Amino acid sequence: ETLGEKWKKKLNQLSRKEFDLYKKSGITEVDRTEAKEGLKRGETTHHAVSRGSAKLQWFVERNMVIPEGRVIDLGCGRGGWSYYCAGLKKVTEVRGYTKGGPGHEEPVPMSTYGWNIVKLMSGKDVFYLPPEKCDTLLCDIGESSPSPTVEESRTIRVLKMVEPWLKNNQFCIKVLNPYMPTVIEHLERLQRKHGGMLVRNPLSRNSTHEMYWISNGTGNIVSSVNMVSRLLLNRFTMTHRRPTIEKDVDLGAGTR
Ligand SMILES: C[S@@+](CC[C@H](N)C(=O)[O-])C[C@H]1O[C@@H](n2cnc3c(N)ncnc32)[C@H](O)[C@@H]1O
Ligand SMILES: O=C(O)c1ccc2c(c1)CCO2
Ligand code: NA
Repeated sequence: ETLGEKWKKKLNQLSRKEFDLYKKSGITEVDRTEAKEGLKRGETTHHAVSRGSAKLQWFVERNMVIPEGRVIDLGCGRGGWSYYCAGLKKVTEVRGYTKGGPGHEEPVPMSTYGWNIVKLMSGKDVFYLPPEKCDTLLCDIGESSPSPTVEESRTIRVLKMVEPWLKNNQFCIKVLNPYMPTVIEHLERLQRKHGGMLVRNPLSRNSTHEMYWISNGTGNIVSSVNMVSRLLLNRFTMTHRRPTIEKDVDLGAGTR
């Protein structure tokens, strides 16, 4: 049994009270107060529509993925990754696809900087989408489940779906459950072919073992995964730590 499986078993034993205290213990998070107030009022400038804009910004500002040209955003949801990319100097077009409907977030129309180069299409299940040419491939799909075998299936399906979209382009892909041995086998094969590295984002919650496969980096995937399992396991043992609060992103206004 992997360390990740030990973490998942312990996570599943927590009461709701224990789970709520654990899920943000020692994590980093942006203060969404201003954005949530503005969005409730229907404000369309400055605000990021979700925590995802800051989450992708964390990788971009570290050069782990450098969006450029035509960006595809799979599983765009409200559009946080797409609206953030729309303001980036090298980006020329953003196309987001998301399922929408019951149980799924719908794109939020916004007027943040570069809105005019964004097209968010809902009602689209990416598992039936044929691949398109793009310079940047983003994917943030992977629904958590108390079952790690359900998560394993979900993760392998995303990895198989994204591959034909990868053609010597920039990429950032969520890996929901990176610790199951079958997933590690696929990730090692994918890294041999397309390069990149698996990275844990400090803005992820402790309630998920997600890591992101980014294009600009190198390293040992197994080492990186076990490092996260040990980190998350130890966070159960530690006294509660309020999250490290950071300022949310201002996505401005205007067209380009
Ligand atoms: C983690 S959220 C993405 C958040 C987004 N990156 C942001 O910044 O707002 C993942 C999204 O994937 C969508 N999704 C899940 N399965 C999907 C599928 N089969 N096809 C398309 N979208 C899907 C979900 O509805 C959800 O909105
Ligand atoms: O959970 C952590 O992020 C963490 C990092 C370093 C460290 C600890 C926790 C306890 C002693 O050293
Ligand atoms: Na929803």
